[PDB]
Amino acid sequence: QVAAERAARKAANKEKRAIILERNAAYQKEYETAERNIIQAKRDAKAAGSYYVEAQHKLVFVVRIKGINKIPPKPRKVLQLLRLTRINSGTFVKVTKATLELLKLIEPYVAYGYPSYSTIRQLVYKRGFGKINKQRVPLSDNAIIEANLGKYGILSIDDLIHEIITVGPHFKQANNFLWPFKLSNPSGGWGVPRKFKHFIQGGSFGNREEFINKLVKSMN
Amino acid sequence: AHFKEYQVIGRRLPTESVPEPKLFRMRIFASNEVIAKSRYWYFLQKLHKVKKASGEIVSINQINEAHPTKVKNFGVWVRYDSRSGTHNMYKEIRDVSRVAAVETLYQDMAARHRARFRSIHILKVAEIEKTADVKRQYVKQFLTKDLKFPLPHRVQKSTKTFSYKRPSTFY
Amino acid sequence: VLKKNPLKNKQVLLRLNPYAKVFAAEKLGSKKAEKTGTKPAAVFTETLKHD
Amino acid sequence: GIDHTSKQHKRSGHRTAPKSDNVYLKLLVKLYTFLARRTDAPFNKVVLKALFLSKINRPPVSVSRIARALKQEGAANKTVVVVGTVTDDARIFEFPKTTVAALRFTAGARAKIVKAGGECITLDQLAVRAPKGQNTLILRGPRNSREAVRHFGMGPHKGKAPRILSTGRKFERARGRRRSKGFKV
Amino acid sequence: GKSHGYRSRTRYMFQRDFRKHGAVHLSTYLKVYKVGDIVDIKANGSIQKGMPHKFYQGKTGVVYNVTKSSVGVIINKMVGNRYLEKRLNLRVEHIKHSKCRQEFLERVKANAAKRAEAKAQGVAVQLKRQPAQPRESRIVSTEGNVPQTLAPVPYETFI
Amino acid sequence: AKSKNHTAHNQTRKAHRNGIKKPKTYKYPSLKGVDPKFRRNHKHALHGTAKALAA
RNA sequence: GAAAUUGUUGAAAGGGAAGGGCAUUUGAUCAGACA
RNA sequence: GGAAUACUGCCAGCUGGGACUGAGGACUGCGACGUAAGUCAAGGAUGCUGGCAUAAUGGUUAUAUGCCGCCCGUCUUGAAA
RNA sequence: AAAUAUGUAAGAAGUCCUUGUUACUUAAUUGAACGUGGACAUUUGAAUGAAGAGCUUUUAGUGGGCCAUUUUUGGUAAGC
RNA sequence: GCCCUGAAAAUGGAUGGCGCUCAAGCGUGUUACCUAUACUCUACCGUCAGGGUUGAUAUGAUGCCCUGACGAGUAGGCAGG
Ligand SMILES: [Cl-]
Ligand SMILES: [Cl-]
Ligand SMILES: [Mg+2]
Ligand SMILES: [Mg+2]
Ligand SMILES: [Mg+2]
Ligand SMILES: [Mg+2]
Ligand SMILES: [Mg+2]
Ligand SMILES: [Mg+2]
Ligand SMILES: [Mg+2]
Ligand SMILES: [Mg+2]
Ligand SMILES: [Mg+2]
Ligand SMILES: [Mg+2]
Ligand SMILES: [Mg+2]
Ligand SMILES: [Mg+2]
Ligand SMILES: [Mg+2]
Ligand SMILES: [Mg+2]
Repeated sequence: QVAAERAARKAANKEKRAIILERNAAYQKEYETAERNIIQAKRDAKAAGSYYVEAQHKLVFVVRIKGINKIPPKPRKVLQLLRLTRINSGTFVKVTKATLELLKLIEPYVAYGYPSYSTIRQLVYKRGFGKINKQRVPLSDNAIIEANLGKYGILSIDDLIHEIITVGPHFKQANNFLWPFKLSNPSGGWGVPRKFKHFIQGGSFGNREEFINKLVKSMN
Repeated sequence: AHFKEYQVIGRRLPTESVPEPKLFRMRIFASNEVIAKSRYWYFLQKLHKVKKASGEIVSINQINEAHPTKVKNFGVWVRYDSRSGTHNMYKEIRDVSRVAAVETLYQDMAARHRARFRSIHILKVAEIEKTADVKRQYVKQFLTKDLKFPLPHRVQKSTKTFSYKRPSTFY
Repeated sequence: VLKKNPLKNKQVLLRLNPYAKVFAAEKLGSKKAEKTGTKPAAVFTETLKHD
Repeated sequence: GIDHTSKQHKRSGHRTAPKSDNVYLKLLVKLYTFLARRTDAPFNKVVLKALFLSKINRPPVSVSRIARALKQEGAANKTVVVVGTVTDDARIFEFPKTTVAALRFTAGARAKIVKAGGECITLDQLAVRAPKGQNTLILRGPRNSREAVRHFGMGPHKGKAPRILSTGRKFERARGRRRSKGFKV
Repeated sequence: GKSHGYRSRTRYMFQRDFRKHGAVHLSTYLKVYKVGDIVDIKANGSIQKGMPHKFYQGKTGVVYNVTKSSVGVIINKMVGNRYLEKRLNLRVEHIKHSKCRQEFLERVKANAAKRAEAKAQGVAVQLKRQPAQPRESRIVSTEGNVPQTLAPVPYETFI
Repeated sequence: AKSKNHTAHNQTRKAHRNGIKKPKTYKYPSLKGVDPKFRRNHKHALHGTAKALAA
């Protein structure tokens, strides 16, 4: 068993990497085509004298910006159900009616918006950890992802990213597998003298939409 | 902040009884689009029976100054709340763009009347096309032919703690 | 024993994501877009510049 | 700061080892610790946990209870396993020819099993015969028949025994126990 | 001293509705209740017999007993830090059938019909309710709907 | 010397430490309080169907 | 033949208390490897 | 009519300077570059060189300097009081 | 006649088809209750989370409280 | 709006002090910068949880080892010394 089993294992690894290579190529063209179609749709509507209304965002990223002292019970429970138990923790949330009302209850304690592909990729690559047997395991290899999410068809870190940004049938399982992200304070500061006002009123909490990408990247 | 002017177009949510509701547009001065959409619903709820939950935003576009390197005289109509009562006010501002004139307007209201951003409504900003239609003396004095004025008592900034000669304020 | 961040350690960047080699070789991060020539209708421009 | 959803540094609350200092009991625990780790057989894990139980949690199992279990359909040729003491029962007059593995046998219980042609073996002999617990029946004695249980949960309208030293006419049968004296419970 | 009688603080709770006094309509007495039915409690002020206590006003329970002119209802009541089971003997005037499941039984019937219908054609019959989803993309035309500009109004008294 | 009379302060927090137990549901609930005439016949109905399956 | 308390000798500091914590300067004093 | 630039965003583009850290201790894993043999920044620092080998580093102790430090115990809603 | 709070439901202890028991009930195998046998598996009936859930015994201290935002009573008011 | 009159208390006196007048004051806007026992990464101690390992010829299977998370505390409880 010195060279027969090892050769078979190496051959299997070669096949697995080929499958991942083709999937990542297919994901790249899927992202590129979708982005160009949206851009061209806006131009066509303007040329015809109409307005193209983009579909509402289906994914948000929520960051807790408030400490753990002096929190009313109902908002405190909602933060626990979103796995935000310490300051500068973040999770992804699928956007439905049942989850929009949850965000309204915790507005003065969090900052959330609409993440982009670049933000999602950097979060998973640098601070992506998996919950395996109630333990926080770093995602340093594709095998540990396949061993835990393979039954859902996810067998690489890019497949996990694909399931997140495009909210797929197995978003709940893929998202819950990821450990809540542990972020630091922003490198260049928060940009405001006082955080605990709404973003509209010059504060930090609430929904800042696409501006969440600049905040998260400085905290990542 | 540094203001930008956006156009925001909105509508009520279409239903089976009234498909294709009417489109409403207004021009908003704001530092970013998130605030601009918030201000849109603030004024729409003062004019029509609608709110954000029962409506939607159709399009938001930034509006640039057509001639940003031309000096213009602006007339501004504002409504603001003081410590007791609400008042209407007309002021005139000289600048090269609408966003620049609006920035001066907010600074002027805060300085002279202690009115914050939340207490001010910008009713209308319009360029005064013709001379002699300017009705404020603090603007008319800059509209004289061959205007010249010196800058007496120049003060120079020093980069060192100590200077080895008495300074001069000539200019 | 020691987590190594991809996107700064290239060897780790190649362990995961075998497509990273193809992405860099083809300069997909600086892909030029096809040129179009659609122009907005007159109603759009008049509304934008309307008082 | 962390907003904990549960108590920190909480012990499991289950015994992981025997409380006793019996040298021979620790040898049995060592044997079945190895078996439970490297056999993936549910029988071995059950036996290992049963060895940690205290005296009240290991009630005696009589030979009559053993005989009744062997009357189950298809269980006539199974090995009865008792992690505890097997006691004698004279209320039964017929005993089968089974094989019983137990920690302890009383003098009466061992005599009756041998008289009927059966054998009494220890738990380590069982491991050699059935490393994965093939053809085994685990029997447990009654826990709620203990005399201390009948006083648990005492209160109005609960029907529990009171904690009392002397029982008789003048001991807690007056007011509070009959309608003729104030009220009834 | 304080007063804590049986019908304390029920001045408005047990009143009849406006222009709805008088005798009880006969459909109240013609309804049939069975053990296991879900009913909700609302006392009627004109019937002083078999009347529930004010705590159970607006509560919902399950029938456990049926008698001549009354039924037995089970109510879970929170006392201290746990819930206790309460049994009530109420005349039929004070109860009615709860509609909290009559619209759920029809979904059960609909699920079975949809499951059987798609059994011969398509897998993934998709019989789970979903919350409201974000709106999809759309195109809004300005043909006959040119946007109208609005501006804030000046202050006026008009008193 | 007058003192405090009554307050519910901190009582909800004490109740939520371990309490607010949802009552457990058992199959075959007790027949306490059921009409005695129904119970007498249901006893005979259960006895009769026992013989039908036994025989 | 301990402590409180006291004498002599020696060293050190002291502008309305003294004592303490973290860090280093200065003085005095000292263990460890020379493989 | 044809460009440029500003603003915002992306790059699995390249590259210079500074600081803190070196846990682990035969081999085993996943990869990279190679026709191959092999090599490598790939499951945690190695290579080269100088001075000194003693109070030099360091410990202890006294003192000085910067900042900080209210008297313990007890009853109490609350103690330097 | 709100806002905030508040009860119940969202399945296997479920649904459907067939027909057994009784001293109850019906003009009446009519019904009621409990069953025999058959048909439908976990996109098996909304969302999110779940340092796993359930359960028992035993015993310490405590039973003078006070403060802040908001609601609120007595009082001219109060660090009442 | 700012400023002034209205505006009288007992030891000497307090935007914290000095002092400050296109402020070092008041209203408002844009950036840079300073620093918590908080956040991020690493080491070490302990606690809890989930696991690996009885094979002799070398000694502790209450042993050795792998992985993850956690750490305020009067009255009071328990555990190891
Ligand atoms: Cl706080
Ligand atoms: Cl209190
Ligand atoms: Mg900086
Ligand atoms: Mg700040
Ligand atoms: Mg009466
Ligand atoms: Mg009291
Ligand atoms: Mg002597
Ligand atoms: Mg002495
Ligand atoms: Mg030194
Ligand atoms: Mg001090
Ligand atoms: Mg006192
Ligand atoms: Mg004290
Ligand atoms: Mg007392
Ligand atoms: Mg200022
Ligand atoms: Mg810190
Ligand atoms: Mg502690």
